[PDB]
Amino acid sequence: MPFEVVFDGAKEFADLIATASNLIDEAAFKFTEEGISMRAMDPSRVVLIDLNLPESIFSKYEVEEPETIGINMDQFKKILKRGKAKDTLILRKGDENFLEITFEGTAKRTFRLPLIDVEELELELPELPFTAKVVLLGEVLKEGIKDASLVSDAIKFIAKENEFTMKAEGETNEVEIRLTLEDEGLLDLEVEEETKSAYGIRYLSDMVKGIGKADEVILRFGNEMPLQMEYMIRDEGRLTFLLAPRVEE
Amino acid sequence: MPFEVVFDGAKEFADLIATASNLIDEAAFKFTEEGISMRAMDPSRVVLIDLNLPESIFSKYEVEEPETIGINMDQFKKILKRGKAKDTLILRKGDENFLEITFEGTAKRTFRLPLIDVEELELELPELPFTAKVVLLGEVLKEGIKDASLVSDAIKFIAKENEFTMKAEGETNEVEIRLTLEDEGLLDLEVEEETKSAYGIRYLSDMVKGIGKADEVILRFGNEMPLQMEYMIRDEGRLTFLLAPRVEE
Amino acid sequence: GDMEEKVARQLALAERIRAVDEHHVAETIINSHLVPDLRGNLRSFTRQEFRCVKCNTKYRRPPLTGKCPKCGGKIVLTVSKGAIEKYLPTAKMLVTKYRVKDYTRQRICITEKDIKTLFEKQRTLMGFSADICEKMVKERTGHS
Amino acid sequence: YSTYSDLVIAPKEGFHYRAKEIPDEWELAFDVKNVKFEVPKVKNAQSKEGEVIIQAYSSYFKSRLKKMRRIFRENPEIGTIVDIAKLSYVREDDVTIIGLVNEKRETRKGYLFEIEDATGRIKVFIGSDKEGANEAYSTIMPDSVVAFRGTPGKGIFFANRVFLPDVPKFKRSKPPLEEKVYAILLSDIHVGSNKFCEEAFIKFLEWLNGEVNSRTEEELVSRIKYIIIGGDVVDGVGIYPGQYNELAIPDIFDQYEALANLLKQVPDHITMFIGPGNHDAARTALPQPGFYEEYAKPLYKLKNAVIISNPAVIRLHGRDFLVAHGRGIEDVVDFVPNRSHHRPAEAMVELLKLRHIAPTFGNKVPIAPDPEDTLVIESVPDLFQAGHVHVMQYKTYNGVFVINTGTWQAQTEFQKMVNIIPTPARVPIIDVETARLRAVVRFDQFCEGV
DNA sequence: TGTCGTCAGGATTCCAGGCAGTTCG
DNA sequence: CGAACTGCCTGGAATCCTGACGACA
Ligand SMILES: [Fe+3]
Ligand SMILES: [Zn+2]
Repeated sequence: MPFEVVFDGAKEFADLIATASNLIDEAAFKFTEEGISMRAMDPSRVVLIDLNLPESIFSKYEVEEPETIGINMDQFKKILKRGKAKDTLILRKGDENFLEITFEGTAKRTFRLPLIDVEELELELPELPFTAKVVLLGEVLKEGIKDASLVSDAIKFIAKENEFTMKAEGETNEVEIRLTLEDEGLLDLEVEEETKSAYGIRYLSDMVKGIGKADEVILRFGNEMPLQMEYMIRDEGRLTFLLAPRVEE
Repeated sequence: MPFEVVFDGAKEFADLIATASNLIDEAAFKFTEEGISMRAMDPSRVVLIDLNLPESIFSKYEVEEPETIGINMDQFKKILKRGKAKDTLILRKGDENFLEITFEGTAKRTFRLPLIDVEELELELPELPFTAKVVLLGEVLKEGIKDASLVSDAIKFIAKENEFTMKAEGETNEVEIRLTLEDEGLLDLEVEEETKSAYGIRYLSDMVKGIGKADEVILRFGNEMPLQMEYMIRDEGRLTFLLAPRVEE
Repeated sequence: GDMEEKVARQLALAERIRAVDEHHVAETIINSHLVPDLRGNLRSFTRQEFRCVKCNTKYRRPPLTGKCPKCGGKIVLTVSKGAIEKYLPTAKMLVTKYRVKDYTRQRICITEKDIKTLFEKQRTLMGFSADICEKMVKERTGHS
Repeated sequence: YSTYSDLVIAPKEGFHYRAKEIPDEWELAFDVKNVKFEVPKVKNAQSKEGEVIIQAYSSYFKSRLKKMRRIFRENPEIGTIVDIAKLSYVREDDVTIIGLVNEKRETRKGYLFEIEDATGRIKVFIGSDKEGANEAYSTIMPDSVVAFRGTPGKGIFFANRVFLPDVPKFKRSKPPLEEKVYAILLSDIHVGSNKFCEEAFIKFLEWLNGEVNSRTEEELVSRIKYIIIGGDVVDGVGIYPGQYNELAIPDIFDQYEALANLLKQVPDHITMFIGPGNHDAARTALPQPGFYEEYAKPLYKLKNAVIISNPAVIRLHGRDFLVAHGRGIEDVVDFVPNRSHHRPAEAMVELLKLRHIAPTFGNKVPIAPDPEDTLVIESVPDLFQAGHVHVMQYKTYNGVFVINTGTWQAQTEFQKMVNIIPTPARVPIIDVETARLRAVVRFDQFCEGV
């Protein structure tokens, strides 16, 4: 139960947990000898967020025993609003339900909070054949989704051999973006067959606005199977969103 | 009518559109061999706005037949909200009575929209007594409209052969904006008679939302006559408001 | 609003349960509030009396004319669907806590009414949404 | 409590049996004709937040107007049809317009019709001061489509001449048949009720099974192959609290199961065509194909019971029937005088005079916004029907069979409050070999008077 | 006459990209 | 002699308390 994690500057982790809170409120961080893990489902059982951070991310990391703790997303969002980019985040926990967040600098800050428990059921996602993989930049996808957000909500991604297309249909508007290997927004392609699927972009737009511009993304999808967008944190941690498309035309 | 227009300065085009946006939701663009003549009249009939952009401005100009289009402010602003300067602006059209906007450079964005056919009216350009012409700066115009948008509502322009003063009063405060050779914003002028005029502030404040800071805008008026506020861009394009004088209290 | 009243009703039910030592039955005023609510909702949906936003006095006819001829803007309508959407979870939790008859028909009727008035368009391979309503529906189907 | 799972009686073996060819065909079916590929695509293009009811309403109005304009163009009498925008085109010419409305005024010159639609403003010296006087006086004022022919105004399209939306009366004779198939007009059954006539109903069912009494009845039932019926077998929940004491059976799914089991013992050579009613276990608005998956499982278990929709248009051997309930008749009887609840012929002709079930709005019947309109009648129907009127009156209007069904149970508390006597225990069985009748068998004396 | 939902609306603070001042081969 | 690296600061936008509306008992 007791642990201590010290890191000089955690604005990335702050905005990450802010996006997780905007996604869902009930979340439990499992602390194991390897690091931290979290898996948040959806109240409408349509979206799944997963994150893992090993012990090669923060500066100081001392854990006693692997367990599962819970932190309120509202109480955390009421905490990250004071995180300076040049601060030293220190998360301390003992045996009692007291969580300490410490910051060292021009004034020693220390906030104590109660620790409630979360009992969300965890189940391993079954393996599914992707048949479509691609690695792109985050800024291009973010600006495309922000340009196609106001016209409609169903954005259609089509992928063929060395070809990608992001389109936005409708009745009084149409948007189209082409992507090839010699373009300025595609890093690499691993397409297998001709796939095409339309997805909603509310949670998409929120989660891609929460992520910075220089970060990269890896999309895995198929014909009509759910999409998985993954990315890496400091080349050590992993974070993946997963959500199914719509059946309509 | 299938046409193709290719140039640079999408930021400048978006700035011009935003300057000529809040007046009417749909403006009449005559797109002929000699270029683009955009006209619009305020619904309250207070100001007639018109721009003339010759053909030699665009880098690539392919036009089959002159036509007229009713440009919708909503879609035009929702599309031109992402205007950049490092890219190339392209507006194309095929056989279908639609509108196609291409965007190359940092990306490849294609926007197809249905061309709505709404009725329009033709207006003339009457010759007006012009006896007071002054070139003003964006910063000075902004600061004047800002100090005239807090308390004052009735403005009075008095242009003398060597200076220009603005007497502002809404309910109790007496504002006097005096400009002459003492400032670098007013160095060239043409005033042969002391001209006095009375105007408001809300329409000017709504219409100056798309002007620049380092720009030099020409302004011509006389004795209680309509005002002509013009400005040139790219040495060929011209954009002009036609403000009506307020004779009431 | 909703938070205070719902919390007060839930706490009253909880304290009554503590007092009677976890032994109670269903109530009737919940239905006496829901059935007139459903009927009024249906009547408002079939009436659809609109009102112009800036033209506050001229009430626009249910026949849509695009916009108000005296005000080229949107026309405020009487949806009256947000109240029942918030009252449905109350009856759902009540029927999940206590089992009663003569009202599962009303529950399935109002749920299907909402469904086919909107007509849940996205579904994954792993569903299994727990619902006492669907459970009782399948039970009655098997009994039939 | 009762279960109605014991009424199992074999038909009359001594009755003359006959099994002939039974070509069963239909025309209207919302599950394959209305929601095929047009319903899911209405707008499907909105912002992050918005509404869809207004868009669906506009699409429904536009589709209805287009269908009515197509029908009136098919009518080879009206010409020179223009729109309100074409007001800028035509200057001095008497123009014809099949238009929507805004209000009606009874003046001395003609009728003063204020007209709104999706295009503009139409003033009318409408010709209701002509052969269509009673017609345009009985039409609906706030919601109708009327045909005007006359003058051009000074900015408002202002016609001046007569027209009602008539249906084609001159029709060709349908191909005759060699047998007799029957429509037995029975609606608003309301089984499992405290005032339902159980003994009379089971006796009528046993008589229809083959146990006949008269020689004419035996000859009429010896060749019956089709039995067209209205439906409306239950009432549902959501009427009034006193309905709790009105429920003679505690369950409703058990009522459905018992009704299906009682209607299953009928022979197989007699094909029954049944439909839903106003008190449906589905969307209270109109229209609806049928019940849910659970409420229609015994209906699927039954093979010969063709579960048609309500309303629904059926075509059989060149004969056109329609099964509807109708609720705008109350709006009609409240709008135009000279009408009563005991005038179902007049109410149904008022409904039929617009080629639509009920175009009125702001009434006691719901209509959900859907762009697909199906209440438009393509061809002249040969059998009309109503529901929840509980009155019977046979009518032949311009060769069109407009007949009412009535009811089969006792007088309810609502009828006692309104103090109107119903028409129960009515068996109107009609042959439509030539779009006609057969007879009306009555057994009211089999039950007590209410 | 008590209650409950929706909507817009303008005033507010927070975030981000452009203008400006500044230390590096 | 030019290029990143900040402040900062002002435009753009998300949030929200207040002012309208209708619904039931
Ligand atoms: Fe009835
Ligand atoms: Zn009925």
